[PDB]
Amino acid sequence: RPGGDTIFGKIIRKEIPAKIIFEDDRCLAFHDISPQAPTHFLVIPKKHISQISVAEDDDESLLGHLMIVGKKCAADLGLNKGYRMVVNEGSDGGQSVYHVHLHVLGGRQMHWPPG
Amino acid sequence: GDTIFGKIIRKEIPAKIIFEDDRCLAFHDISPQAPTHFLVIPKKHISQISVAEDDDESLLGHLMIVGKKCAADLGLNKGYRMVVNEGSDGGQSVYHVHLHVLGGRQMHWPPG
Ligand SMILES: O=c1ccn([C@@H]2O[C@H](COP(=O)(O)O)[C@@H](O)[C@H]2O)c(=O)[nH]1
Repeated sequence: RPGGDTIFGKIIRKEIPAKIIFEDDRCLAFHDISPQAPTHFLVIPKKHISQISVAEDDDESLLGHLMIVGKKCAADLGLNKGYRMVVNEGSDGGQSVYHVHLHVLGGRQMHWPPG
Repeated sequence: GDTIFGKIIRKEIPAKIIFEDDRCLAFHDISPQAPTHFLVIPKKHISQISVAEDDDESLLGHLMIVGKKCAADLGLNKGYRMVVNEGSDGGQSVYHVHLHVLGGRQMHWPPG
């Protein structure tokens, strides 16, 4: 089972259902099960990386691709007033799934500080 | 149009610089929202993430790798939050794309 057995690894392999927005060879975008904004989705690599603090230098293009796919999906979902992208790292970040992912939140005014 | 982050990149006004290379700059946020709060910005003037090009992919990823290395160097061993704001709903404050890195306290949910 390539990609590991976190819930996101299993979503990648279609073993657990998700509401998928976009998929390519490098990543997957799907709606968050506990949305914190009217639109709230995740962009995740298909390659398993546990957290950003252990990403390798050669992962740069992949991490950037998450953001490019994030902004394209946001446009496709009509978030024309904007949105916020978030990565939660470790305990102080509140990370709860150790498979790297980018949150994209919009459809309402986001506030400052960002948590 | 130029921004205050352009002035910072050009060293025209001061900032507490953490790291620099040929394509990005990391510096402490002047209005910190956590005990550690810094920015990583590209030297290329991309005004907002919504207009970033496909060719910008590795540059954007570079901001994140530089961010995580700076976070480690600044002792954020318990973790942190990375943020990119887009547009008015995103609360984007400067139209030069920038990665926020916040830590040194528990970050909360929702993220604004
Ligand atoms: O089956 C799952 C499990 C988690 N999540 C979402 O993944 C995120 C995990 O938390 P964090 O690691 O991003 O803090 C949360 O927003 C949570 O709702 C899902 O969408 N589906």
